[PDB]
Amino acid sequence: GFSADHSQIAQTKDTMFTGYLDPVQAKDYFAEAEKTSIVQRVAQKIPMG
Amino acid sequence: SADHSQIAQTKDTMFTGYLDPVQAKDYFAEAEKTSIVQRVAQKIPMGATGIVIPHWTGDVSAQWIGEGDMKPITKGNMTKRDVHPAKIATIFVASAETVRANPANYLGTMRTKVATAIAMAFDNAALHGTNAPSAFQGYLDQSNKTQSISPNAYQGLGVSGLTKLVTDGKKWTHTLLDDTVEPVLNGSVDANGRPLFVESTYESLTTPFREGRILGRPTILSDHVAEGDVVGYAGDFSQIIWGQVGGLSFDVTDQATLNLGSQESPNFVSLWQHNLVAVRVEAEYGLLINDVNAFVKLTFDPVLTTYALDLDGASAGNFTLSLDGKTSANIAYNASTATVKSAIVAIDDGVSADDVTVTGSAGDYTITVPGTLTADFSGLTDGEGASISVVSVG
Amino acid sequence: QSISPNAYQGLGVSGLTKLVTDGKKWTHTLLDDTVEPVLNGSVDANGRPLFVESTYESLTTPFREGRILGRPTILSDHVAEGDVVGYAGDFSQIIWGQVG
Amino acid sequence: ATGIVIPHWTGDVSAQWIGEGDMKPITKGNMTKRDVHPAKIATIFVASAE
Amino acid sequence: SIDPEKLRDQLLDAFENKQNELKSSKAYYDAERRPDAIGLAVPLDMRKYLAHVGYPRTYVDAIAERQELEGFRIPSANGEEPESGGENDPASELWDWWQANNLDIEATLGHTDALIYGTAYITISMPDPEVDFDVDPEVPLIRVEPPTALYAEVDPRTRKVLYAIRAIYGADGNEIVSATLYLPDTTMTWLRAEGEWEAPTSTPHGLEMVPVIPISNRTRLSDLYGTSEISPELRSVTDAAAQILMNMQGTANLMAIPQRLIFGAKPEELGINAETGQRMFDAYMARILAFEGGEGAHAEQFSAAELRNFVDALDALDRKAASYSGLPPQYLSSSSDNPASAEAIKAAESRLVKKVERKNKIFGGAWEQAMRLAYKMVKGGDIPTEYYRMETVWRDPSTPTYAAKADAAAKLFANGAGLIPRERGWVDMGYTIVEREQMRQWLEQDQKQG
Amino acid sequence: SIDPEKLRDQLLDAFENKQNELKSSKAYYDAERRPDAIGLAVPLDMRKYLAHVGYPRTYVDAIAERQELEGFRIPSANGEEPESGGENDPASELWDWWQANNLDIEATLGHTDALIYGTAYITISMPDPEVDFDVDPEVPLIRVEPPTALYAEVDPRTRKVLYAIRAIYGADGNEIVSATLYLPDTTMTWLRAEGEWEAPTSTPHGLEMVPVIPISNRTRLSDLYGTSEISPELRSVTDAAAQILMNMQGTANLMAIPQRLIFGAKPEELGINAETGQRMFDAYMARILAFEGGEGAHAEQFSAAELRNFVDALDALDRKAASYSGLPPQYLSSSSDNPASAEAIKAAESRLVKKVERKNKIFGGAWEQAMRLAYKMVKGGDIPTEYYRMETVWRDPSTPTYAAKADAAAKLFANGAGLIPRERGWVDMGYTIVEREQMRQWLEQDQKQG
Amino acid sequence: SIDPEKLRDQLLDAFENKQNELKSSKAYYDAERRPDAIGLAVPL
Repeated sequence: GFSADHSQIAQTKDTMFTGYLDPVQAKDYFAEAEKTSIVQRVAQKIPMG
Repeated sequence: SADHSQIAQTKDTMFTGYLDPVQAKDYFAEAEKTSIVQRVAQKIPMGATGIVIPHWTGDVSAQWIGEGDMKPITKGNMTKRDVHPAKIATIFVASAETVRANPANYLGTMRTKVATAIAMAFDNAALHGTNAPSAFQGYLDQSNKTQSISPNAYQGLGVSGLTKLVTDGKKWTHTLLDDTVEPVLNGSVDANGRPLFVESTYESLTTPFREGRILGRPTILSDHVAEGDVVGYAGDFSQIIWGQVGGLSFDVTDQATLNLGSQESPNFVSLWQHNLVAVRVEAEYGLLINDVNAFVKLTFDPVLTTYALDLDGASAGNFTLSLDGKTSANIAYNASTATVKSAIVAIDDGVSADDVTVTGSAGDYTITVPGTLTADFSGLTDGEGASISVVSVG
Repeated sequence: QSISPNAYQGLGVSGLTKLVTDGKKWTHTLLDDTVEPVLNGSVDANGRPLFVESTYESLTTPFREGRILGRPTILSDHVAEGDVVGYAGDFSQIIWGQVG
Repeated sequence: ATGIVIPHWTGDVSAQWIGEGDMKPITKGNMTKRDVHPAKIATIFVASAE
Repeated sequence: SIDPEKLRDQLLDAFENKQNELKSSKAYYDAERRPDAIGLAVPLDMRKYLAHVGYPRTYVDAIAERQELEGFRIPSANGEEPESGGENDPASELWDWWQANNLDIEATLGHTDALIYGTAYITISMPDPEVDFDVDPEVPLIRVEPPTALYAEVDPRTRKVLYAIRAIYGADGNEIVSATLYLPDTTMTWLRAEGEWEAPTSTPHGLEMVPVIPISNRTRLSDLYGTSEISPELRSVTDAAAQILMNMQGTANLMAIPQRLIFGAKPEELGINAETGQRMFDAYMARILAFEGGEGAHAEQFSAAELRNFVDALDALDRKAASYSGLPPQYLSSSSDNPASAEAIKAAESRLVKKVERKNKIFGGAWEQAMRLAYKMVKGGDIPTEYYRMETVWRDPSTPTYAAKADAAAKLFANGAGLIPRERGWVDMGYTIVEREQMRQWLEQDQKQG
Repeated sequence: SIDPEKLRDQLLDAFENKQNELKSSKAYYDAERRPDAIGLAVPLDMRKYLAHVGYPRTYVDAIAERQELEGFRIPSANGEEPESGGENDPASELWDWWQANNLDIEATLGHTDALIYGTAYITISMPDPEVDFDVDPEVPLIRVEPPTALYAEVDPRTRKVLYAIRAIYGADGNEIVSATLYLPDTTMTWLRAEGEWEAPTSTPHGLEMVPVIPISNRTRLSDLYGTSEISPELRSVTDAAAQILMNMQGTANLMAIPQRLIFGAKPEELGINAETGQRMFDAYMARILAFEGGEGAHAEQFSAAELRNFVDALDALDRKAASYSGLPPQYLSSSSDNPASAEAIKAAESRLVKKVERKNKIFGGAWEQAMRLAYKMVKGGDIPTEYYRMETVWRDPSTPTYAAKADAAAKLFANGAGLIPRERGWVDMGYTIVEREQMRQWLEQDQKQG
Repeated sequence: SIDPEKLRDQLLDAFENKQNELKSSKAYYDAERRPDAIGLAVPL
C-alpha cells in the first residue's frame, strides 16, 4: 500500500481528514437484561408500616 | 499476448470442443457453498466509517442505613468499542475472443464461483483465523473450551459440554455441526444399543439432522464447518455481530492496465494493447465476536489444548494460573519452562507430567494441557499487555 | 463392510463413517433379497428386532421398499455375488444411456 | 451412436483481504472434460421355415 | 421465497451475461467493424478502409415502419355493434391509454429492437405523480424497454415471467446507476446514488402476474424465447458482399491501371539518378520517347485488372440477398421493372406484405396481453370476460393505392343501391377506427347542413 | 395395463430417439453448418468462412405465412336458423374457444413446426385456476406443442394415439425439469426432476381418448406419421448452391486478380533485399519500371479466374430451386418478368396457391378433430351428431386482388336484379364469417335510415 | 442543486467536448476534405 499522508495521494488514512469519517453511534447489541429479585417472586408479600 | 497463459485466457485447452453438439451439462455438478456465519449471526447496519458500540460498566450501589445515619455517595460508568469494515477483492481477465465466444458460459460461471469464494473467505476468517484481516475482532477457534462428542452425543453436548458454558455464566443458544458429524449421532445409543435421536423403526433422519432441536436449542448443519481437530461448535451465538457495506460489486473494462507481478516486482500489461477484458470484484465486511470465551469447540475424540502466554516484558511480581477453575501456586515473572511445568503439574485435579508440556523462554511460553487454562497477571508489577490465548498449527 | 452381526450399526454407523470421511454422500442403498434374514435378525441387546414393531405382523420396513435413516432402499433378486450382498453410496454418481 | 462428452469445473478461484490502496490479486478458473461411448450387445436365433 | 437483496445481484449477473450475445446482432444492424467483413486480398496497410453493406439495416427498416396499430376490437354482449358513449366501447378506453402514453412513437421504435434482438419488453404501472412526470396521472403508465436495459426469467412450464430487472448504465460508460425489480407481488427499486445501492423504494401491485410482458420475434413454436430477424443466411450474404466491395476498392487503387515496363536498357544509359533510382521526364501528350535500346531492349506492360469481374459477383450477391429477405426486387438493385400498374405493385410487394402480416399477429399477442394487465392494474377487481376475446387491429402493410381503390368501392356501393353497406365501404377503403368515427359525425352533419 | 412409472421412462427413450433425427430437419431451416455444404476448392484455413443459403426457409415461410383459419362451419339437418349467427348456434362456440385461447396466433406458429419437422401436437385441458392462468376459466385450455417437446405413440390400426409424454426440458442443458404423461383416463405430472423425480400428481378426465391430437404433414396415404416439408431434392439443391457460393467467394479472395510474374532475373540484380525476400516499389500510376533484364528477361501473368463462370451455374441452381419448390419465379430469380396484370398474378401464384390449399385441407382435419374432442371435455357426454360433419374454413391463399373482384361482383349482383343473392357477393369478395355477421348489422342501419 | 458558476463551467466543458463528435458528421454533409476519400493511385 502506501504511508498515511503519502505526499502524492489522498487516503482516508490522512491526518487532514481527522474530525471526519468518524464511526457512527449504535444501540448496545450486547446489552444484558436487568435483574429482578427472585425472593420477591416466591415469598408472600404482607402489608407493613 | 501469450498463449495457454497461467493467468489470462486465450482459447485455452479448457475449451477443447466448446462448439460440439455432443457436449452436455455437468451431470455431476456440486451445489454452491453459502456462508453459514452470515446465516447464524445477527446482521447489523454498517457503513464505511465503521460503528461504535457503547456498553455500561459501573457497579452502581446502595447500602442499608439506620435512621439519621447519613447516606452514601455513588457514580455509574460506561465504555466505548468500535468496529471498522475490512475489504475483500479479486480480478479475473480474458481475451476478447473468449468474451465473444463465452464457451460453457465461462463468464457467468466465473461470476458465481468468485461470489462463493468471497463468501467462504469471510466464513473461514470467522470460524477460524484463516488469512483474517486485521480489522475483524476475534474468531471462534480462539474459544479455550473443547468437548469430545463421539461415544454418545447426548452426554457430550447436553451434560459434559453444557457444564463448561454455564460454569462461566455463558448461555447455550445454538449448535453448529459439520456434515461429517452424522455417524456420531447415528451411533449415539442407549445401553441396549438402540439409537437416541431417531424414532423406533429407524425410517427417518435423526432429529438434529432435520435441523430439529436438541434440548430446546436449534441445530444448524453445514458442508464446510470442520477444520483440523474440530467438527462443530456450540455456544451463545447471540454474541456475534457482522455487517456489510453495500452489495457484491462487479466493474468491467478493457481500457486499463494490470501488474501481473508484485508491487516490488512489477510486470505491467495493458488490457487495451493486447485486447484483454477484465472484471473487478469487491465486497466490504465487518465482524465482532463479543466474547470469544462463550463457545465450546466440538471434537470426535478428546484432544489437548495449546496456549501461547506472554508477560509483556514485566521484570517484577508473580502471576498465577487456574485450570478448569482450580488455582495453581503463584509463579515468578522469569520462571523457567521446567518451573512452569512443575507449577502446572502441581494442580490438585490430577494433571500429570506425561500429559502436560511446556516450551519457550522467560516471559514467552507455549503450554499444552487437557483443559481450560487461564492466568491472572494482577500480581505482576512491571507490565500490562501480559496475556494468554489459544493457538492452532499445521 | 459387514452387515452380518447387526445391520443398523453396519449401514448407519461403521458404513457411513467410511463415506463421510472422504466427503462422499450416502443417498441410496441397493440390497439383494438374500439380505432379508440379517435385517430380520438385527436386534437390540434385549434380542428384540430393530426395524419392525410389536407382534411382528408387518414385513420389515426396508423390505417394504421403505427408506432407512432417510435414504431410500431398493431391492432385487439378482445383485448378490460372492461375499457381496448389496451396495450403499451416492447413486447420483451413475449415468447410463441407450442408443435406440 | 457417436457418444457424449461432459465438462467439469476444477478452478480453485480465490480472493484476498486488502487494505485501502493495496494491489488487487488476479485469479483464473479452470475446467476439464470426459467423453463416453456406447457398445453393442447381440445374438441371432434360427429356425426352419416349417 | 427469495431475499430481494441477493436476488438483485443474482439477476444482474444474468442480464450482463446476455449483453455478450446481443452485441453480435447489433454489429450487423449498426454496420460495425466485424472481423469477417475484411476482404482478404487487400494488402495489410490498406485494410484500414472498411467497406460496409447495408442489407441488414435495409431489411429491418423495411419491416419495422410498415406496421402501425390501427386500434383494438373487443366483442360486445350478444355480438352487438359498439358505441362511443356513457358505458363506452372498451375499444376506446384502451385506445385513450395508448394515445396518452404516446405509444404510437414508443412502439414504432420498440418493434425495431424486437426485430434486431428477437425480443423487447412492455412495462405497466400507475404513475408516481410526486416525481413530476408531465403525464396524465389517471392513466396506467405504459412504456417499452429494450433487452439492452431489461431482462426477465421465463418459466419453462407456464411461459409466464417469474421475475425481471430493469438496469440502467450511467450517462458515462458502463456502470449501473439504478436497478428496478419486478416481483409478482411488488415492484422495488434502488439507486447506486454515490457508488453503492441505496435502500430500496417499494410499491405493491398484488397481481398474480409480473407487470412486464415480453414481445418476441417467434418464428416457430420450438423457438421458446424469440430470435433475431437478421438471420444466418442474411448475415452470410452481408459479410460475403462486404469482402467483395473491399477487394474491388483495393483493385481500383493498385491494379485498374496497366503497369509499364522496359527490359534490356542499362539504368545509367537512361540517366537514372543513382541517388534515388528515379528520373522523371515531362509527360505532355504527343512527345515520342527516344531510347538507345542497343542491348536488344524492348517495352512490355502488365495489363489492367478488369473491374467488371468483381461487378458480376456484386450483382449475383444482390440477387441472392433479395431472395433470402423477400424485399421487393427494386429495393436492393435496379432490375427488369419498376412496377407499372396497381397489379404489378401488389405482385412485387407480396413477400414483404405477407411477412409483415406475421409480425402484426405475433406482436399483437403481446400488446393485447399488456392492455389486459394495464386494465387489471388500474381498475382493480378482475378482467371482464370479453377482454380475453380482444383483437388488436393494424393498418394494411401494402402501399396505399387510393386512386385505384375508389373506383372499386364506389362501384360496389352504387350510391346505397349496391352490394355493400356504407360502413363496409369505409373499412375496405382503409380508414382507421378514428377516421371512421370522424366520418360518422361529418355524415350526420351533411344530412342536416344542406 | 402398464405401470406409469415404467411407461414414463419407456417414453422418454422413444422421445430422445426422435430428437437425434429431428436435428437434421432443424439444420436446414436454422441454416446451421452442415458437412456437405462446405465448398471444397477453398483452402482448409479459409474454409472457416461459411456461406449459408436461404432456399429451404424461403419455401417453408412462403407456405406457412399464407395460411389463416376462418370460422368452423357446422351443418344443421332440418335447420330452423341455418345461418348459425345467433347466440344459441353451435358454429359460434368453437370460435369463442378459438379466440379465447388466442389460437389465431398459436396455430400460425404450430403450422410452421408441422412443416419443418412433419408434426406438431394439439393438447387440451380444463384450466386449473390454482395456476392463475390468463384465461376465462370456463373455456377449454387448448395449446399446440412442437415435436421437440411432446411425443405420442400412434396405434398403426386405428391411427389413434395410445399414450403420450410432454417433456418441459429445463432452462438449458437436457435436464428434464418436469414431465406430463397423458393416458386415456388421466393426465399426470411428475412435478419436477429436482435432483430426483417428485411423486406424480394426477387429474382424471371423462374421455375414452387421450387429450392430444397430431397435426401431421401427410404427403401420401402410404405415410402414417408425416414428413418434413424441406424435401430431399430441396435439401440437395440447397447444399449444392452453398458449395458454389463458397467456391465463388474463395475465388474472389484468392484468384480474381491476375498475378504478375518476371522470368530471367536473379533477385539481387533487381536489388531485392536477400535477407527479407522483397523490396518496396513506388506504385503511383504513370511510373515506368526499367529492368536491366540481361539474358532475355520478360514479364508474364497468370490469368484471372472469371467469376462469371460461377454465376453461369448459380442461376441454374436458383432455377432448379424454383422448379422443385413451386414458388413464383420472382421469389428465387429476383429478375424474371414481374406479373403485369391480375391474370398474370393468378397464373404465377397458381402452384403455390394449390399447394397451400392442399395443406389447409390436411391441417383442417387436425383442428376439426381437436374441437370435437374439446366438446366432450366441456359439455360432457357423446358429441351431437352434427359435429362429425363439420368443416374448417380458410382464407383464399391467392394475393388480395380487390379491384378486379369488386367490379366483377357489382356486375353479377346488378343492384339486386342480377344473377346471385347479396350474401354470395360478400362471400366471393372474401369477407370472413365474423366480418359478414358484422356487415349483417350495418345493413339494417342503411335500411332503417331511409 | 449546484452553484451556477461551477455548473456553467461543467456544462461548457461538456458542450465544448461534444463538438469533437459533431465535426465528423459535418465533413460528410458540407463535403469537406477527409483523409479516407483520397484515391491512392494519384501521385503526391
